[PDB]
Amino acid sequence: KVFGRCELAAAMKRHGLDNYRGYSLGNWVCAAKFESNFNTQATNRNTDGSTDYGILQINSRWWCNDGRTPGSRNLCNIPCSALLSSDITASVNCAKKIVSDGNGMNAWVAWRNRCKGTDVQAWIRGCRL
Repeated sequence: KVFGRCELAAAMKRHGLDNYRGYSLGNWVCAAKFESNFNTQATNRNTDGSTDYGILQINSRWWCNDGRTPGSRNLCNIPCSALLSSDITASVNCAKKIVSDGNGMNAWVAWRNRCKGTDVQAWIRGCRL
């Protein structure tokens, strides 16, 4: 499914993402916008044999198991298919693990490139949260 901006803001808030690890809700909604355009089933294949899955485009080489990625890790201990559902919980729970692993949200290229250092609060303005 394709989430609406405010709809996603509310869902992510419900899942404890607001200021999780020092990143306000706006960062999360912005990341989703530029990673998957708020689409839960978006997927992208990379030159290294891995695929990005879901709304937060979680890569299969380190985070989930899709069963066809060369030297994969399954650091979130979840199948990649579970990241493609309408219920963002699995994606949120894995994203929390990724953000606690090293370079914060730099793990999401789109966020580095398009959100980092911008008024990310604009993504939550006009919503009831």
